[PDB]
Amino acid sequence: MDVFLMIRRHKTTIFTDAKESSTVFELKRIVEGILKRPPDEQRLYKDDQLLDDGKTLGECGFTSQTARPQAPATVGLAFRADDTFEALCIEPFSSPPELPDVMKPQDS
Amino acid sequence: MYVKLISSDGHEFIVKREHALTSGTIKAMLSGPNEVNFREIPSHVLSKVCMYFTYKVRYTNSSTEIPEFPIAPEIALELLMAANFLDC
Amino acid sequence: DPAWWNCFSAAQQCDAM
Amino acid sequence: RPRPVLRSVNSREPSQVIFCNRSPRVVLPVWLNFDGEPQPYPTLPPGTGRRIHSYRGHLWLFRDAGTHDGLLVNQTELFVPSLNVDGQPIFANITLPVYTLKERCLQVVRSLVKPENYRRLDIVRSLYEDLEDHPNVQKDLERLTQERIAH
Ligand SMILES: *CC(=O)Nc1ccc(NC(=O)C*)cc1
Repeated sequence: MDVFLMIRRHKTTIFTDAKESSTVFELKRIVEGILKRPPDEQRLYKDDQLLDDGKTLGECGFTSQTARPQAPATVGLAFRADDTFEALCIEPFSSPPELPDVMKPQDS
Repeated sequence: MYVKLISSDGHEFIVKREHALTSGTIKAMLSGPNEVNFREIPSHVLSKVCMYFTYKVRYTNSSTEIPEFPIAPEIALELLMAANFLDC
Repeated sequence: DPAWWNCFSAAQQCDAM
Repeated sequence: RPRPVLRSVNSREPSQVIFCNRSPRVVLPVWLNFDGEPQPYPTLPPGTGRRIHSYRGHLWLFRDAGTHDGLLVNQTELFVPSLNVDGQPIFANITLPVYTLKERCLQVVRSLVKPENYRRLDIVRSLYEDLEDHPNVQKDLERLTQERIAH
């Protein structure tokens, strides 16, 4: 019922939640209240498929079993540069270092 | 109301205020003389920390079946030090 | 109140008359 | 000061009880005898149930069978059987608590490194002590008793 999201663009990561019976345009309103940009200047993406304004989050593929709290689903975002939208980019996170010599399984 | 939490490597995490006020340490950094920098917390840790905020706000008091909060071993050592420092 | 809050308090009063 | 008070009465009145394990851990049901001492009982696999013949007015606490991590039952610490009104067995839905992220991270690390390597980790000083301070039932009963005394 409740879906939890990570709206991401480049280095920006937004954490919010909506309901399955809420549309993508309604989610673009949520970003408008945050990043101060209108929906027609936003393009939301599941991975790399462009989600149109008319469909609900559950219909786009954000079911409650995938858009959970402890593991929220990434929602791609791209803004309009001048008159043409940017290329959908989400800068990856930092990588963790090598697992120490002790924390390894080791059992023969 | 939304606040912004920055990682050392330069990621910008925007979460609700009641979510950020889960950490007692963060309550004080923005109590008043918002935006916060964490110069020893990378992005892969601060992101998981932000997930715990949503995890606690959601499942505290809730009579539902509470699921495990997952932590990968490679980030377990770093997430612990941040959890100690961030107090949450 | 939880069911064991009464379980505690009833013991304290009974045990320590 | 004399007798510990987290204890069960010998009410001799039977009571149907069902433990449900709505947690991914292997739950260890624990009954406090009439003297406050905890009696362990056979473990519960995750997602499983079990009817249990306990008695009206007993006390039950549940922990992780391997790590002794604390668990909630019916959203609270301890469980008290009672009358079975019209057939009705009493449900003891064992659940996880919303752990503090610190205690949760210790839970993971304690399951990867094993005692003698707790001090082989390059972490801050007051964390080896937290790692070595494992979840204890006997001490959490002292805490649970001391908490409500002020109320
Ligand atoms: C669950 C419960 O009822 N515990 C309980 C109640 C009363 C007493 N008092 C005496 O035994 C004298 C102990 C435990």
